[PDB]
Amino acid sequence: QDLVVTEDDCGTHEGIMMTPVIEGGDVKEPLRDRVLGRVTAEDVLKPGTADILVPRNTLLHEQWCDLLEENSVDAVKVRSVVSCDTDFGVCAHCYGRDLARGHIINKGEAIGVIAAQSIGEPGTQLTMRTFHIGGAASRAAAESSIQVKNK
Amino acid sequence: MGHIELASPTAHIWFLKSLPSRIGLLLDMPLRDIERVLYFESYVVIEGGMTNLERQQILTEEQYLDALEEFGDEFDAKMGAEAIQALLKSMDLEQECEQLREELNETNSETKRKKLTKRIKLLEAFVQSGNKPEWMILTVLPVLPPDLRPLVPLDGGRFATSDLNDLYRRVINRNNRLKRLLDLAAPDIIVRNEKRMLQEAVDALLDNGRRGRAITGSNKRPLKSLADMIKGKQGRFRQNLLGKRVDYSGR
Amino acid sequence: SAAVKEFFGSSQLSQFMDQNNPLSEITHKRRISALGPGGLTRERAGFEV
Amino acid sequence: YQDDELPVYQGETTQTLQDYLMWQVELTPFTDTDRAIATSIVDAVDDTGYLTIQIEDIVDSIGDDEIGLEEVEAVLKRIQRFDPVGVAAKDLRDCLLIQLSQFAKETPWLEEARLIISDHLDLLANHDFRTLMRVTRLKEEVLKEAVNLIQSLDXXXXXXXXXXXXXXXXXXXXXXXXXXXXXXXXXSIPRLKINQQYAAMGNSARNDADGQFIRSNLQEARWLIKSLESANDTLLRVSRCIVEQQQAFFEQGEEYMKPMVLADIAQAVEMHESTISRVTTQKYLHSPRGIXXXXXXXXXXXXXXXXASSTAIRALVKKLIAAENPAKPLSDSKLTSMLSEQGIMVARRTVAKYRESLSIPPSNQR
Amino acid sequence: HARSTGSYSLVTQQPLGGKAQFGGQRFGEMEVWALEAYGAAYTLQEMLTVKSDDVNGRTKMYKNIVDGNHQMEPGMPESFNVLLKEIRSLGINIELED
Amino acid sequence: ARVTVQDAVEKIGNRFDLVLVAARRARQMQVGGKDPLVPEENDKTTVIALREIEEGLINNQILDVRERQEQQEQ
Amino acid sequence: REEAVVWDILDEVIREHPVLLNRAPTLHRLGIQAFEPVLIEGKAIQLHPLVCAAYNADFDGDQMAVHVPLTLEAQLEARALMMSTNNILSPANGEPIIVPSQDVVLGLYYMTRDCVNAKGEGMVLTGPKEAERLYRSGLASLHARVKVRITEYEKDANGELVAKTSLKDTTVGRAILWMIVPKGLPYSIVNQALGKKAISKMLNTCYRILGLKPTVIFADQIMYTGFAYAARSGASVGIDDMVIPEKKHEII
Amino acid sequence: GQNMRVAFMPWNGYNFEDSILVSERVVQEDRFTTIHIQELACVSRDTKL
Amino acid sequence: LLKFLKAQTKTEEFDAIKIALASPDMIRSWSFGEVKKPETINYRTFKP
Amino acid sequence: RSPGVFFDSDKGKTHSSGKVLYNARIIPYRGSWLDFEFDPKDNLFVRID
Amino acid sequence: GITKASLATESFISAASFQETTRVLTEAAVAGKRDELRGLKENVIVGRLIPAGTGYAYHQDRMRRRAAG
DNA sequence: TGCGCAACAGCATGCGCGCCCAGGGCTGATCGTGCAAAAGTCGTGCCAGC
DNA sequence: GCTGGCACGACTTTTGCACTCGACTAAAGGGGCGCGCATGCTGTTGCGCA
RNA sequence: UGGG
Repeated sequence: QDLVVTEDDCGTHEGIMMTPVIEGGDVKEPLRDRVLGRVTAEDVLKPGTADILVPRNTLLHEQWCDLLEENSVDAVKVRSVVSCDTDFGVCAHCYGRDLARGHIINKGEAIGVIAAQSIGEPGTQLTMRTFHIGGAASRAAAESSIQVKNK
Repeated sequence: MGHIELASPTAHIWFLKSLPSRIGLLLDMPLRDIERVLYFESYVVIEGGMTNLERQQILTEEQYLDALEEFGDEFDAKMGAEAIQALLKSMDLEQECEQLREELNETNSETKRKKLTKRIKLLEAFVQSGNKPEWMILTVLPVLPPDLRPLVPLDGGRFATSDLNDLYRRVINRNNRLKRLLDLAAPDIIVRNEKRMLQEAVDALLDNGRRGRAITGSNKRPLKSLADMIKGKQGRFRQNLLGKRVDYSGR
Repeated sequence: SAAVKEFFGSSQLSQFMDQNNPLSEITHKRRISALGPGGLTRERAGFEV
Repeated sequence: YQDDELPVYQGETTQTLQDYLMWQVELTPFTDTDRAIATSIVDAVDDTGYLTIQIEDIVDSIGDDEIGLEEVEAVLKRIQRFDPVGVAAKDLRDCLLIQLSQFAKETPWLEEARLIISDHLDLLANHDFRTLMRVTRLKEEVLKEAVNLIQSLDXXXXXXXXXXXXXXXXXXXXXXXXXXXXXXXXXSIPRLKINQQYAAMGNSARNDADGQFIRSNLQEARWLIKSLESANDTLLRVSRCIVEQQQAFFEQGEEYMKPMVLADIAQAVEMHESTISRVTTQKYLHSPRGIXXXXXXXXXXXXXXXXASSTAIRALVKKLIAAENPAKPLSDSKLTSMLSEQGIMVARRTVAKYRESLSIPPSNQR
Repeated sequence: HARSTGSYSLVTQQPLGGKAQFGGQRFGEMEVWALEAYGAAYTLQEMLTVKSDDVNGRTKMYKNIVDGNHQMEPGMPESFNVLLKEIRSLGINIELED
Repeated sequence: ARVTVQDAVEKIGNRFDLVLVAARRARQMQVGGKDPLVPEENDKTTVIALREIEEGLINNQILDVRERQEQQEQ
Repeated sequence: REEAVVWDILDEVIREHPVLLNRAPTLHRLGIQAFEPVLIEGKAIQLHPLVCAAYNADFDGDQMAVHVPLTLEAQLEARALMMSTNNILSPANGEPIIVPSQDVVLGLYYMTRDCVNAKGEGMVLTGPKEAERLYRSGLASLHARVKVRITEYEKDANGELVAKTSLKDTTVGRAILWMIVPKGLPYSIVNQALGKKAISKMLNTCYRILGLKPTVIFADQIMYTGFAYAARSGASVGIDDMVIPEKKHEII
Repeated sequence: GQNMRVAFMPWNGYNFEDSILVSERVVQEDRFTTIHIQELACVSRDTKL
Repeated sequence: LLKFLKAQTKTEEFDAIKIALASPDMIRSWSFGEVKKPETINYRTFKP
Repeated sequence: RSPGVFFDSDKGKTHSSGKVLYNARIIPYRGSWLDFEFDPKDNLFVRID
Repeated sequence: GITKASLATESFISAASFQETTRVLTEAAVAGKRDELRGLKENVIVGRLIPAGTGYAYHQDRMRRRAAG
């Protein structure tokens, strides 16, 4: 609860790498929903060298994120919280897009109540321990062969 | 507010149990030792610069009589709760502070720092706090205002008494017994028993849980003490901190 | 008279009968409860059982 | 659904509501000093709300520094209307004058008679009209609707009250008569004290600590049990012994009462007077008559050798003056002589005061 | 039910919870959490103090509503004072600063 | 009545401050000694304040010029 | 004494005065909101159906909690924040909420469909109206693969919308459904099966493009037409409704 | 309980989730009407006066 | 001696609540009197 | 539960080392209950009330 | 890991109702901590305005007086 | 080499555990002389008024 | 000359420091503290200087 | 005992 989110722009270059999860054969989450939002860190580069898509920080939405989906770039460097380093709060540009209203966050946000409670609203409908399903009851898989869905 | 005057010291049960204590390790003795010896029994000899026994010596009544015949003068031991007041009264804060500072500077280990670190930070923060060590034990005990313990007499049951009200008449009753029996010039066994009964009375008044857990005759139950009567559930939740019923609600 | 009148008068196995419908009376008279003097109170001992 | 021990909790009794006039003034649009003056007025309001102290005493007690009586007077008349049809103002006239102002403001023969009756001659017309009918100029029964309208006019206040404290005796001590003997059997007897000691005894071995606690938990508890059970048994035995001594010593069924020196009843058990007289203060007695173990211990020498104190005399004196005065004797000395004919040696001088006392109409009945 | 103004308890100066005897229902902790999630200070501020624990906020607030002023004028809760005294009974000292 | 406030906030975007500005204007019109610059729908002065903010002629600077002007003229 | 004038003055009081609603086990913040009351005759409270999904409750007769804001600034904090018309997107997923369900999905799903033959097949008429046939007689709701001329709107121009019309193949229910769609929404969104996945992203894009008010009143019109024509559908369930496969037995 | 003639459909969206709609005929026929009985007590006691 | 209100002066500005141990002298500074008897209220007198 | 002898395996999870512990409880109708238990030390132990 | 997080806060009034009150009141009573009333729950308990949202404005203004006297 | 020092393993004890909403019945307290001093009550006599 | 109000006087009642007194008593009473987890006391095991 |  203690985050007041007071300062607007801390002006730091630190960020976190953003890549798709790509777990196993079937990807769990695409790159669009992960890149969409927050604020771009440093720059991004198309496969053509010496070509910058965005001027340092930008507000990612359907236009810009769709332009990123139109290219082959697989990863985006994005600044976020715990990289803000600001004192007695969180910078407004470091944590962007609280959602709800479709514009940027302004001073006085609710922050960690929307955190927490946003996460705490689920958990009632969960199945908790999913043990004993073990599929067909066989132990792991004996075949070490590797296949592919596409080429 | 109001208050009461004991005429005898107590252990202030709100301390020394209370999660790892600020008392036992402050005097550098095992907690169980002080817990058993602080009232009504053992010796707890203090000072004794010319005596061969240690200042912290825990020696039982056997070595206490052995100290009466063998040692005599220069050996001063208080079997009551006043031994902590004198021994802690003679405690030097600065000499122990710099002594533990130089001891932690010269020698250090994996188990050394934790023992040293808790003690040194506690003593430094205690000196910078401004409070006196002897104030842990209470000479005067204040009483709750009358309205915070409403009787609420009922026509069926005449005057109703709260469960926590009887603690005051009990501690004042045993206190008047100890004071009336004190100046009477009686044997030491009876006055030691009185110090133990008053100790259990005050300790039961401040903290109901653990110890004697005194039970009512009619309604049984642990009843409630100041520790459980803070607010509600012994949180802030029930009568405060969004526990208020406001007005103009639903249904 | 105080023992038997106290047991029939006040107890956790002796309560008011539900007067609504005869079936609530019949299923109220026929019931099984793990509670009682030996008892299983609540909260505790509640999983496999 | 009984919830074990039940709520049994402090509960924070919500009743209060002795006087709401403070909450009434809190909503009055005063300026500055009118609020303080109003608080000074409402503090002097009696529980009955009829005649409250003196108007001059208020102003003298305000610490005026100017602020003349013309203001506080308008505050009086101002609050009296916002009051439940009225409060205070005393004089006994202002109550009925304000009650009739805003009530109706019309009917046959309301204000025409009400102004003169309320202004003057009221107390003269309270007993009976008679010649006053010639003073008011009214003819025969024209005033019947007027006085009849005043009857419904009515203590002015005491409408809210909300005093749940009815103060009941309940049980206490009881006595019974049977088989030719009206002897109390101490018909209370909760047995809780007896039961608790028996029940608490079970409790001492129930600590289940493993600490034994023989030194403090066991001996102290036992001592407390002996201390409370012995005290309750001694108090019940003393109350039963005094109830039997007063029972046997005097008989209620028999006409009249016998005076008992505090000493005779104290000399029966050979106990000091203070100990028993203190036990007879708050302890009552319930038999099949009336509704106190204090009025049955009245002591008096009756000022005569032939016979009983004053209770017998007082009841008898009211039973005498009850039916008497076929004409209009309005006489106390004649009752003292008739009482002296029985050998009671009544003074007949202080007799009237005793007779007059406790709601007796005498001697004002003349 | 729809309680407006009922009787008040002698302790903590709070209304009651029961119907017929006019309970004020309940306003809990998660509701304060939600009102903090909206970021409304005054909407919760009136419900924490004036509508519940303020003795003078009752009469003065109601007087301002009858006149149509609609002024808050917050006040100090009594339950916090109850906690104060309950701590003062213990050997622990707590005091306000000027 | 104004169902959507997004215009009046779209004037000067906060969505927190409209409560304070429309609150002060709501005190100016609510208490007394002032008149609305927009014709009334019979609605309460609250929606009048919201539509005055939606008109663009009431803001923090305007209230400062009116407050300092009426305070300096007296 | 509840005089008749007190009811009129009370009507003057309740008109724009907001009243906030909350449920007993509030988890997220949308569990408590602020709404405008309108007096109704009855002992219960009528709640908007689409907002019910935000409370995650159902109607078995559940009770509720109601609070009345006092003073002034509280009314501005209720009107500027807790109005459900003010905030739609929930601050968790980003996917919109209050999105219609239950009967609306049957009205829009039964609305959009086509079939072979039936009544009228295809025809040549002028749209978008097409209200002179189905709404009277001569055609069917989900029948015909009806070609009609329709005018679109394009927002690619800055600050201005350009109109474009053309003839397209569609169904009666879809062409009637296009009447509700304001302005610059593309026409390819209304031709689909509408499995609630179409209304989810349809209201999502509508809010993210045209803004708050047009998707609020647009979703409202979707509600009214959804329960209206959902009631026009008249579906039912029965014993013959369920069919057991003939092979199943053998497999067992 | 009492039998009724059930029809299964939505009617102008008035049925939502588990709710139900009733005709006025059920009200006019007096069906689904109950009677309650409440006990009132007043005590007269002998006080100190 | 007139126009005095103790409710208006009961509200003051306060910030940064502190917690500290108590001393017997400061406890006596709060002491308005002493209770010398365990008894509470008399049943016959109905007064403390 | 009826009074008598109960042989219980306790589920064999106590010290986490995966050792089975078989205990038993003789419970009369009234009076003190008698219990026999095994510790991981492989020695017999008795718990009385 | 959130088990010591609320217990290690620099304000003794907050989180005291979240966990055991004994150790918090003993360590705070001996240490002499000052709360400064910078937490949300503390302003909710005391009754002062919340330093967030619409209140964050007001609490900002008074803030510039703090260091300025 | 054996004793000496330090570390690790086992046993005990303490703290905890969702919200809201409604009805019904009762339920610890008080000990108990003697002596002395104070206050109240009751009775008688005197004065005042009719 | 008679009636009613008031004054004086006892004796009669009200009141305040004081201690008293030891019981005893065995039966009853609770059991299963659902649980999990973290922190501290101690005893035994392993490893080094000399 | 019962309702979400």
